Amino acid sequence: PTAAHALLSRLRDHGVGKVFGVVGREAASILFDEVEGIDFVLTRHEFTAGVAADVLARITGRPQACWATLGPGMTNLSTGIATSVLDRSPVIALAAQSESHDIFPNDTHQCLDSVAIVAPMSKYAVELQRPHEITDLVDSAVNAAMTEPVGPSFISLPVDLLGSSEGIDTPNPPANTPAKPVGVVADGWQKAADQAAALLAEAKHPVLVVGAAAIRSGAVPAIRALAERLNIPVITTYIAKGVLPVGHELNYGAVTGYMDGILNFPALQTMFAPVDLVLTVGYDYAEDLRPSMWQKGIEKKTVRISPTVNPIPRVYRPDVDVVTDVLAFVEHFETATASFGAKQRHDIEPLRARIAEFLADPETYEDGMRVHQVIDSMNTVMEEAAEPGEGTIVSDIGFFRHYGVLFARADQPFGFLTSAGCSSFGYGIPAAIGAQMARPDQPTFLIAGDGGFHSNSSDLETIARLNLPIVTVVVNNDTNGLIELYQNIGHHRSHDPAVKFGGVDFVALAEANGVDATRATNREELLAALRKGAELGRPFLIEVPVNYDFQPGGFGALS
Amino acid sequence: PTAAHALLSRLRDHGVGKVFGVVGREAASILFDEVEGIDFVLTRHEFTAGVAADVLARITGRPQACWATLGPGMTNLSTGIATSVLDRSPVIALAAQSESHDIFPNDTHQCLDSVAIVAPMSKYAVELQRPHEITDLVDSAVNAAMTEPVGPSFISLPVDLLGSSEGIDTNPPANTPAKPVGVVADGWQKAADQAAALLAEAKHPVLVVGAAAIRSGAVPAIRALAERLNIPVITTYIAKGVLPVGHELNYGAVTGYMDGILNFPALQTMFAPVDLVLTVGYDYAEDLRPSMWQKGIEKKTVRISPTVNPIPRVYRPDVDVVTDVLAFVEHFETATASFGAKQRHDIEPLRARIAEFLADPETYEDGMRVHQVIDSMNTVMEEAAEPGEGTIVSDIGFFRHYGVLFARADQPFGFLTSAGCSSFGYGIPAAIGAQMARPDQPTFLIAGDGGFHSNSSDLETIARLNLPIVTVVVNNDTNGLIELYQNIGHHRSHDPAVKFGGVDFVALAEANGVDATRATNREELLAALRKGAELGRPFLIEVPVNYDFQPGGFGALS
Amino acid sequence: PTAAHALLSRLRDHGVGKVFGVVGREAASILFDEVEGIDFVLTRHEFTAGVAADVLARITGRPQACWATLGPGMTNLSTGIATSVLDRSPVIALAAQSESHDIFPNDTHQCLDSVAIVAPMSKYAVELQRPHEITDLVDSAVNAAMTEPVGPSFISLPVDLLGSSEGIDTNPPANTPAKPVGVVADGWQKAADQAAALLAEAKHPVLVVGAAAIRSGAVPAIRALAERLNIPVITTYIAKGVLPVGHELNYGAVTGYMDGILNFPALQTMFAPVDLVLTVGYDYAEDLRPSMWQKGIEKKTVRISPTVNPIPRVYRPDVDVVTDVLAFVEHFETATASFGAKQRHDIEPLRARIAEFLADPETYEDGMRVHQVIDSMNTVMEEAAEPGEGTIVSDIGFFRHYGVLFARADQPFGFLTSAGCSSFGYGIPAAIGAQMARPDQPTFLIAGDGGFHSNSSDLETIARLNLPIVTVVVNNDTNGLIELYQNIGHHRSHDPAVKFGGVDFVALAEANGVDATRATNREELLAALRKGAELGRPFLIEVPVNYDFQPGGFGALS
Ligand SMILES: Cc1ncc(C[n+]2csc(CCOP(=O)(O)OP(=O)(O)O)c2C)c(N)n1
Ligand SMILES: Cc1ncc(C[n+]2csc(CCOP(=O)(O)OP(=O)(O)O)c2C)c(N)n1
Ligand SMILES: Cc1ncc(C[n+]2csc(CCOP(=O)(O)OP(=O)(O)O)c2C)c(N)n1
Ligand SMILES: [Mg+2]
Ligand SMILES: [Mg+2]
Ligand SMILES: [Mg+2]
Repeated sequence: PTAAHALLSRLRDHGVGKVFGVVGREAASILFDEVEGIDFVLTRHEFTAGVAADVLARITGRPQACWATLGPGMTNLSTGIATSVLDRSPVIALAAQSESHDIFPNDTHQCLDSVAIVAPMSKYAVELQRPHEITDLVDSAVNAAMTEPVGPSFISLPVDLLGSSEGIDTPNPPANTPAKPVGVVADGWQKAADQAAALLAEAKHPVLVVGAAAIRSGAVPAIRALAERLNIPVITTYIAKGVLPVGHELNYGAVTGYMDGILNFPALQTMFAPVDLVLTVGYDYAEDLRPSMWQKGIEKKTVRISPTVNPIPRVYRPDVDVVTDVLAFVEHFETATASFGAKQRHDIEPLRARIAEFLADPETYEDGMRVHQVIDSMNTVMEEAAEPGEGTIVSDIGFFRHYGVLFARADQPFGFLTSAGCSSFGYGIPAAIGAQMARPDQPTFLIAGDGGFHSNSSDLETIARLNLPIVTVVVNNDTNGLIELYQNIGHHRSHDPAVKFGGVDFVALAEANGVDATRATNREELLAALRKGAELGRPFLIEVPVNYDFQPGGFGALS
Repeated sequence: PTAAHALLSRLRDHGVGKVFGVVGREAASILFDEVEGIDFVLTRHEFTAGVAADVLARITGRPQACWATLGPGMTNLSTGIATSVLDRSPVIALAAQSESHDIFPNDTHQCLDSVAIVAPMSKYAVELQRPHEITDLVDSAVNAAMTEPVGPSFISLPVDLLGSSEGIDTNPPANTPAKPVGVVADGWQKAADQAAALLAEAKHPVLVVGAAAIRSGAVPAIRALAERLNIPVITTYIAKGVLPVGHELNYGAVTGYMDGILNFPALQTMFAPVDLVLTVGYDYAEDLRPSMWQKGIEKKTVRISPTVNPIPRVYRPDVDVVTDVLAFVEHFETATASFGAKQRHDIEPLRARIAEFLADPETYEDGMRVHQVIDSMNTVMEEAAEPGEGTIVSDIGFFRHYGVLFARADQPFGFLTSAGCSSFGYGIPAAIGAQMARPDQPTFLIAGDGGFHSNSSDLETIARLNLPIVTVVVNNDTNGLIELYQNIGHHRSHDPAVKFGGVDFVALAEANGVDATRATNREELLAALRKGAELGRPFLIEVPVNYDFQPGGFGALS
Repeated sequence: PTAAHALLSRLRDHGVGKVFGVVGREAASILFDEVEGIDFVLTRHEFTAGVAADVLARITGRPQACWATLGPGMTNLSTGIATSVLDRSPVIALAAQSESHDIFPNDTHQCLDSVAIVAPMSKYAVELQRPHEITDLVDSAVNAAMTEPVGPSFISLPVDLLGSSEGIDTNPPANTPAKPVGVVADGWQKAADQAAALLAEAKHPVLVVGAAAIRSGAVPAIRALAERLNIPVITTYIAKGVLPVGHELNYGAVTGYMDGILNFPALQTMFAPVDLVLTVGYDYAEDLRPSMWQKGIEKKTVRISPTVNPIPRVYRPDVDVVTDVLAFVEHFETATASFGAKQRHDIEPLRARIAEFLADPETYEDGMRVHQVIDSMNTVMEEAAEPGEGTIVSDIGFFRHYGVLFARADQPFGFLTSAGCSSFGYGIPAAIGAQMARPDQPTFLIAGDGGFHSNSSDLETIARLNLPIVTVVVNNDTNGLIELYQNIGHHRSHDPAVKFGGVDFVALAEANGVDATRATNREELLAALRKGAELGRPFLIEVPVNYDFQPGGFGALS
């Protein structure tokens, strides 16, 4: 009865029922059957394990766990750890290490200084030294992971100590996992909130810019009630899409710095130009809705609300800074503004018309489909297949992703899932895995570009093996298209050796992995393939040839 | 004319003609056409780029370069960096970073503290701060990389500084070291003479040769020493081929798994009567450990390395000679010029056991056995290669230790695998690097289903570059090595940690534009190997295998 | 108009009027007259600068600043930074660095990797890279220093950039937090309520109060709670004085040395019948550890802190309230509003014992006893000081623990010592900081010969600033605490590790321009103290002492 047992048992005390990973030779010390109610989920690559855990933690709000072996195991996991640190999710990352008496980093076979490597990108990082302490290390790891900004905690596990029963006896203390993320709270935040209320009092066209920390705080219903009473528009970051329902009159959409260039439309100006008060509710610069994006048209005042002290005063100096829990802010604000009447909201119908026009695009293109037509087809079938307020569209990283941000349906919080802070290509499959496990009876669609999908396509076999009924659409232009865009922005020409691929047949790729698939080259074929996939009761992949036709000169907002 | 040009131009001065990588949004600052003579090689994942650079550097003995974007780019590359630090290769690893005025690690979009992450696994790690200094940073990175123990140097490149011409005026000589700079102790000559005196007294000495001897350029000299004094040469995994196949002093490679695989007292046969072990170019990371040769009688040891001993807790040689390996061997030649040849000890029972595995004529109900697969590969490699040429590459897994024991190596680095880092997925990138380094030689890759599929997407890269690599994927629907360890530790398995469903590697290969076939016995496999070797295009062969391992024979692993 | 001006002007925006330090060659880039309202305070050693800033910050509750040159300036300062990080104090530590283009750690003259060295002992550590950004770096430094656990932030300043005006134009509000930003867990009110229920069922609860309680502004509220429900108050070292001297609920301070010093079961008396320990503002660094209150019957514990518990291996409170201390007390007042007062437990045998030490009328054959020294200081402090005023500061050593038990404190931080870091030499800088923070109050310092002499040169600083600190040096020609530990460990002494020759601290003080005198008994000490306190100038009193300690009485020190 060993530290491996005490580890798994403590994870389970904190609510963990899955460990995602790839096990190495430390399997001599840990089987993963030692504790009832916690199971191992084997992936093809450690990145997939880390991202699956991150996303399951995002949707559940609870700590999750991933696992890798020593040396290159841990480095592979680290892109998953980086996802969690920048996207903000409470993940406990565990990795084996050389036997304790034999830890000579860069000299012992497969021995790296794991704590030193991972500490700069984590909330907490430690190496196990005395077997019975694994219980308290897991606790301190959860404590740090569950403190805003939420993130991963790392424990390195020498194989000998993992397999040792020394000092381990037969009654664990309470787990005490925080109910929601712990935050910081400034003395005088109430006064700061009252000052925000006095700015709202004077403002003609205020907006709420809502980030993910608002969702983690459990402040979505309260934010919606505030917005509906006062008629304040809600604009979101990528992953706060769906904090209001599709079709809500105050759902002004998500912002991406790519939107003007993709739409050939003055979208940032339409969204922000007449606004005089910006309330960034749960603001986090990592989500990449930056101040320069809303600094359009008239002079604005700003209110920051966050459970963290402002880490970027060089970039964002709010007029009023409210450092407190988002939900506590909103409840205090409701009281302070109870007597206020509703604003006249500003008009963004021209932007909505442009977006709708992209989605309805009936044209046939000689090349492949256009990504907006692809997403419109996914929206239609997602709306049919999901219960109201259910379903998840997942997006990998690429140019197409920002079409996702503009165009994808999101009918609940995290109804559109992508990596905002880290943005590693290959995110899509592990995120779909985590989303489908978190929402076992909801339809899960994934969209991925060819570049990023193939960076991590081997975990198609994991999808087959777990029998997760994800429907994947691969938009293929034999290019790292986003990168060709940047080549042209910077130098007004391409260089193919740095962005171009040959042909991959993703349909046949999927089927090699035991996932049924098909090709679709227009709206009719794509709708039929999506409807088949959604009813299949099994995973399904759809390859769609696309092209972009981008305007390099239209992307000045990215600077 | 920017820091992007000055960077590429400086890599070029140091002999670099290729940069492997995946380019991100730093493409706005660097195109990779700025300098004639340097081409970008685009991979599917940054790990492949790092490993291909590592292997190219190992075979050429010259610094090579790899490239990633900021954030997750850099962390993906880091497994490649880890490969180069533990396997010892001079790689210049480069990665973009957020704009300089906007570097707030873990707060800015995609922004990680790259230097802090990479420093503990590199020789040198720095962030560019003033554009014109990129030239001297590349020089300092080459310097630290080409100092033993050789390894990767890292430079982080803010996108704005990378695309800037501030302070760049329109170059000093490069002075690239021809071989790695080494550590030399005062009095190493005296230590070398004490080593000669132990050799005089010893009846059955052995030379245990590591890759550092190859880097030093000491292969012919070691061979002439060994031949004159009749001293057996035993190698690490990648020092296989320092003697030709069939040379009588070629006593084979060592691996900790050899007794369990052979079901034979192989370490005791190799080492029991030996009274003096000379570890020439010793490196613990290669995983030929002291406990493996400490069989039978007590032995004296001589360590020879261009580094100070980092592991006195594990290895305390009787004589420690800290110097360049070639310098040691030339001094030792003089000190031993008058010695009589030794009576070398007998390992024929081990040789017969290995030969018997290679000639195994049984048909199993399962699939093939891995020793039969490699026998077939050795046969075809000998047909297709000129003498002293050809590379067999191995990915990581249980099958890899069969490669150590059984795979043909007819030159230095004729059998390539990752000994220090041993990341699964190594195979494809290592075969790419190997084939580019030896453009007219046959390159065969053996990989397991577990590791192969961890990095199988760069099959497309092989098709795109049209490198005629022949890959054999030995598939048991399992992380086999790991099931073995489950059984060593607990005398049973647990499938959810090691078992996969079916992957059709034949169809996977063809999805990527690589012709492929399935082979289930020797006849089919020999034909597929011969078709692939003469194809003039990449080819893949999936072979079903099983291991049927005996957990109790693997005590040397602890 | 330069980054030096911008740095000082921004410190001034955050309320800073003094910068303590030693200036090196960066004086070519900063004079310290660029901004009216900020004066430089030159010390003899950088440790003194850091501690003075630390103590000024503790008493004022506002961020303070210290300064050192590159290289050894910065390493000398770092013991001050460590003081601030372990004692919890908001200090902005500033150190110069080599010119930016010439930063090569361990190669350039006086060039150390300052940020890497200080980062592990600070809230925030950064190197200036673009002159105009010094404004936002100061803000980020203040932000991180004024977040619990409060501590120091470090900015390294390359001398070229410090002296550059590039990008500085001729200003946003500073927004300095009035009290520390704290961590608050969702549900803390439910945990508070669960603590109220424990209080209801408890017969003998106690409040154990640490310094975080004082930073929160929670002293009046804690006093009102304790008096209404008749709950005794026990303190850490620097939380002495949260109740006036004489108050019936003032159960004194705890030190792990108290049993050995008093030769009495003091911890047993304090805690044996207690059934509920509320550690209000708990911080393990202060060194009141759970093993100290774990005496007699089983106890339940409530932790209240504006931090998540960093030490669950050592302390697992039955109820953990993570919130601001004042907020806790105010919610706790409400939940317990209708509760009946408790019967407080009896510790008169401990009070009687402490009072016995203070009144000890014997004149000993060798030196005075430290309890007699402190009794004398207490008597004169009470005469010299207005009610609720005065500070006694203690350096580190065996005598310091007599300070903890015996020294009078009639206000919060009326007894100051370093509880977290406990560097010897602390006394002088702490008294400088204390006297400057309380310019019209008497400030007495007690230090031992070992610690005092470790930092005695800053006597010149006290003379130069004309701060009327009265210092008492208790001299036994020994690092006495350490001789204690030699005996605890091995039951004997080893003099080469602990014994000094004679130092005439009277003559040493007068060499620095500070009047002084020797006192060897109560009469002489009282006369010297009363003179010192009315002198209007610094004064130093040397007292010979001895301990005659009993090694077996100190088992609580585990
Ligand atoms: C690990 C990693 N390396 C590099 C990048 C830069 N990058 C972002 S997305 C992407 C893929 C873009 O190609 P694709 O998925 O096909 O989408 P497309 O732009 O063609 O629409 C790349 C290379 C990245 N995001 N992550
Ligand atoms: C990055 C990384 N993660 C985990 C491991 C542990 N490990 C080593 S080899 C290997 C693959 C073993 O399976 P396979 O390639 O099929 O070879 P087999 O043992 O079945 O012959 C694994 C998972 C590893 N080497 N590298
Ligand atoms: C910087 C530092 N080094 C060493 C110590 C260990 N130590 C603590 S106090 C102290 C001084 C003890 O001597 P003294 O000041 O004369 O007081 P005494 O114990 O004699 O009463 C020493 C050496 C320390 N506290 N700080
Ligand atoms: Mg693409
Ligand atoms: Mg296998
Ligand atoms: Mg003393």
